[PDB]
Amino acid sequence: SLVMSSPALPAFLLCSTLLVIKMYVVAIITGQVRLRKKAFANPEDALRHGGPQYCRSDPDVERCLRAHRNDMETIYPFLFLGFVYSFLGPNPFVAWMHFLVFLVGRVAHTVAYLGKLRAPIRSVTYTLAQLPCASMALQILWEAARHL
Amino acid sequence: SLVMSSPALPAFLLCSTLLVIKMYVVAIITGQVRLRKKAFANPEDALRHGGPQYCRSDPDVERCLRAHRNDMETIYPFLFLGFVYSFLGPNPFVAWMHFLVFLVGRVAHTVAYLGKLRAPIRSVTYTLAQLPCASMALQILWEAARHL
Amino acid sequence: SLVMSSPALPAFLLCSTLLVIKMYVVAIITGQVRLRKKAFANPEDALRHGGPQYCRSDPDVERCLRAHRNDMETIYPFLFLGFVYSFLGPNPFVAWMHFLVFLVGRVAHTVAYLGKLRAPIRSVTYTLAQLPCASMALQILWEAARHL
Ligand SMILES: CC(C)C(=O)NCc1ccc(C(F)F)c(C(=O)Nc2nc(-c3ccc(Cl)cc3)c[nH]2)c1
Ligand SMILES: CC(C)C(=O)NCc1ccc(C(F)F)c(C(=O)Nc2nc(-c3ccc(Cl)cc3)c[nH]2)c1
Ligand SMILES: CC(C)C(=O)NCc1ccc(C(F)F)c(C(=O)Nc2nc(-c3ccc(Cl)cc3)c[nH]2)c1
Ligand SMILES: CCCCCCCCO[C@@H]1O[C@H](CO)[C@@H](O)[C@H](O)[C@H]1O
Ligand SMILES: CCCCCCCCO[C@@H]1O[C@H](CO)[C@@H](O)[C@H](O)[C@H]1O
Ligand SMILES: CCCCCCCCO[C@@H]1O[C@H](CO)[C@@H](O)[C@H](O)[C@H]1O
Ligand SMILES: CCCCCCCCO[C@@H]1O[C@H](CO)[C@@H](O)[C@H](O)[C@H]1O
Ligand SMILES: CCCCCCCCO[C@@H]1O[C@H](CO)[C@@H](O)[C@H](O)[C@H]1O
Ligand SMILES: CCCCCCCCO[C@@H]1O[C@H](CO)[C@@H](O)[C@H](O)[C@H]1O
Ligand SMILES: N[C@@H](CCC(=O)N[C@@H](CS)C(=O)NCC(=O)O)C(=O)O
Ligand SMILES: N[C@@H](CCC(=O)N[C@@H](CS)C(=O)NCC(=O)O)C(=O)O
Ligand SMILES: N[C@@H](CCC(=O)N[C@@H](CS)C(=O)NCC(=O)O)C(=O)O
Repeated sequence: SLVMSSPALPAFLLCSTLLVIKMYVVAIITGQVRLRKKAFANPEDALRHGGPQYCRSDPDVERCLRAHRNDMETIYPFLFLGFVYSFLGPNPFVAWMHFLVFLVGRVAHTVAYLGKLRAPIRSVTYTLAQLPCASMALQILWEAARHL
Repeated sequence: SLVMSSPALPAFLLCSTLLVIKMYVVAIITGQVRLRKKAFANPEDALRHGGPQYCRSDPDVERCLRAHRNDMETIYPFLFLGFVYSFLGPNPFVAWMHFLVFLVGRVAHTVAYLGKLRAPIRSVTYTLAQLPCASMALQILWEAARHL
Repeated sequence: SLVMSSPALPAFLLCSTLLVIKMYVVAIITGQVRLRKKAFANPEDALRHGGPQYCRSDPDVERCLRAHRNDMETIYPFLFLGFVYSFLGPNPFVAWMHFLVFLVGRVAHTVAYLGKLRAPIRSVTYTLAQLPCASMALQILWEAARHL
């Protein structure tokens, strides 16, 4: 199997795929909030589900959208950085720690966001998860630059 | 050519690249709607195109932005999942069906969204396209986990 | 090192990683604008930083969010397209020019957006950066199609 291409790759693929699934969960939650609170973004949706007055914004829907957007701002770069980083021959344990800190930090971020936890819990989880990303980005820069 | 690395890869690259181009088309449409309806997001844009009153929201522009955002929420994960999945030695026909269902579902989604088709047509296309993504995600999880 | 897999790859990884870092910079700027202008998206954030009246929108924050969103609409597809393109054996110089035009165009875009430069400077930088992306997308299409 081509998952064996590098020692850190299986760990990366596990964490990344779990995070993609976590984003899918956020999308499902968003839909449920829209349906249960009757807050739709489109008139065609609202008309099917009770009338035009239900094409409206809702604070909980907006919160779900913010969590999903923050995921797109952070998890998508990780998908790129972590994949490339897996092929740079990092220490296996060190690589696992990068991926695990990101995974735990991002899951905690979504819990803090959707659960409306007190500040600065969410902000802290964002920063903690960004640390391994910054680390990987720098390592990739050095490897790329030295092969120019 | 390195497109021959795995039997499913060419099909994946065809569908993915078509979907990226489809997102570029949505961006172009959005710009055209802004210009034709004179609804700009920035005062500097509005001042060049008729005056400050044209820095304003428009329902059609907002709809275009929602379609593009939904694309980012779904197509970007597919770019990751489908690429990895291509290297897990899936049955070629089964892989093609995953990619084709996603491609058709997503093109239909954009048509349903921008064309303002009645509910739940758009919602159905979203769910149909998510099915192969969920399938690939699970398969990657198993492959990654078993190589830990 | 696996950065040597193709002659264009190191250049791609350098430009892509710089652009990811540039997006991280936009996120940091956004946070600074929120804190300094006291414009938070969440009541929990506002309550920690002065009171509920600071859960409010701000034009500079919204501008930062637009720049970041435009980055997600353009840089993320480049991460995919440029990676695949690196493995299609393009002329090394031609590949470098694709990556450099994208890098310069996107950095200029962020400067034009956040710096509130007169129209159509930002629009021009967007279009200039999209050119190499369109070029790579077409080249990938041909390579993928011919291997079907
Ligand atoms: C995460 C998504 C799925 C979500 O929750 N979104 C909330 C939402 C918003 C608006 C609408 C409606 F206005 F269009 C609907 C709706 O009525 N959807 C709907 N889908 C089916 C469906 C899908 C697949 C299949 Cl095989 C069969 C039936 C029926 N109804 C749902
Ligand atoms: C998908 C994009 C392209 C789109 O439609 N956006 C709508 C839009 C919004 C705001 C503005 C304006 F306010 F800044 C403009 C505008 O006047 N753009 C503009 N670009 C050129 C251009 C570009 C490349 C080249 Cl080589 C030559 C000339 C001229 N004008 C356009
Ligand atoms: C780009 C990000 C970082 C940014 O600027 N966002 C603006 C912002 C918005 C809201 C809040 C607050 F309401 F939650 C805060 C805030 O007080 N954050 C905060 N982080 C720490 C922190 C982080 C890591 C560590 Cl190891 C230690 C302490 C403290 N305070 C910041
Ligand atoms: C991967 C998806 C994680 C979902 C985390 C959702 C956490 C929900 O947490 C809930 O939040 C509510 C406020 O929103 C509170 O009223 C509840 O006390 C709390 O249980
Ligand atoms: C608040 C400041 C944040 C700093 C970001 C932490 C990133 C550290 O990243 C580290 O950088 C070193 C030098 O490039 C590398 O040698 C290490 O491999 C890398 O882990
Ligand atoms: C990849 C991009 C696909 C573009 C699909 C746009 C479909 C446009 O479809 C149009 O929508 C209008 C409402 O918006 C209707 O008034 C028109 O009858 C319909 O033709
Ligand atoms: C409404 C419920 C949605 C279920 C998502 C469909 C995903 C099915 O995906 C399937 O999962 C199996 C078990 O992991 C795998 O063996 C198959 O290879 C895979 O195609
Ligand atoms: C990668 C991040 C690039 C940051 C570019 C920010 C450019 C800031 O530029 C500033 O913009 C202000 C208006 O916003 C003007 O008042 C100032 O004259 C100008 O210096
Ligand atoms: C305004 C029109 C924009 C056109 C997009 C420019 C993309 C050009 O891209 C070019 O396309 C050729 C034909 O497919 C290829 O042979 C070249 O390798 C490629 O660089
Ligand atoms: N787009 C972000 C940029 C900065 C950021 O990512 N901040 C973190 C830590 S405070 C966050 O959780 N932001 C909330 C959000 O993006 O909605 C924002 O507007 O806040
Ligand atoms: N961000 C989405 C999450 C759920 C989702 O993706 N729903 C599908 C099917 S109803 C959709 O097309 N959403 C419309 C949109 O994202 O604007 C939303 O707000 O609706
Ligand atoms: N989502 C974009 C689609 C078109 C686009 O990307 N336009 C470029 C050139 S005018 C841009 O810089 N848009 C500003 C933005 O996305 O906020 C929009 O609403 O404008």
